[PDB]
Amino acid sequence: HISSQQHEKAIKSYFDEAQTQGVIIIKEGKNLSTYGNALARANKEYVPASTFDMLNALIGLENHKATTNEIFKWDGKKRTYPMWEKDMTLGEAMALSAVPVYQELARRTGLELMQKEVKRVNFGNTNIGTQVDNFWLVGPLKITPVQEVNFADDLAHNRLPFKLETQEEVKKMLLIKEVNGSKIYAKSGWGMGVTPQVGWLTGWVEQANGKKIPFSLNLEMKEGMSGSIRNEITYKSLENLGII
Ligand SMILES: *C(=O)[C@H]([C@@H](C)O)[C@H]1C[C@@H](SCC/N=C/N)C(C(=O)O)=N1
Repeated sequence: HISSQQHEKAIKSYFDEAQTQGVIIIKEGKNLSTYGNALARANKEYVPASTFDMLNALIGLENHKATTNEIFKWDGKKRTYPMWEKDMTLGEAMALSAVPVYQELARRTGLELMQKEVKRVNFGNTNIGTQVDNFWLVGPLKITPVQEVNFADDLAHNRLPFKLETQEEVKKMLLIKEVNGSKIYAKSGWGMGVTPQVGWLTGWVEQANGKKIPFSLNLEMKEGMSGSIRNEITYKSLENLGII
């Protein structure tokens, strides 16, 4: 039916219409596909921002710094967003992208064990510097869209070097949507303290029949852009390609 020239044009147009520059990478089996209106972003490094929450949670659970039902208490200080002003589990923090919880979890892990775990997993440029609580927000940790989709593919298939149960626990935190028998698992990201600002949505689709299709959207966020544009472009793309 639909030519690949048309698929490429439809998906480029989604990014064009949002007046941003971005790419979305799809992986089917071993094969990577790059779509969007800025294909060269695919092998450029950007801060992972909140997408790091996935690995942060993996490391924390594996090293017994937390459990999946522990409540991280709000310390009562004003937060950037009122939705963060409450007690929550890692899983709720994952859905709300509650940075203060992931910061508390990074601190419990500590710089030393974090650096080793990040090197061990080979995540991005694997460099976390000297500040345990912000390396994924302002650098020096960086990662490419290709690396992110490969990380997602790894997690989707339990290939990261953590126990199966750790991986399963983190994955259950990432379920964001069901669409005609397809389950979408994803982590969003928005690096507000870098110039320019980077937007992420990294995840996979689990189809009815069990096949898992990893994706990673990467784009430039601009002042007065809605966060849900990351989702809308992703769903439109995955739908255009008949993945969902
Ligand atoms: C991670 O990338 C972010 C951190 C650097 O600030 C958080 C902040 C949110 S913005 C709106 C929050 N609403 C969530 N339900 C965000 C994001 O949308 O990814 N990531």
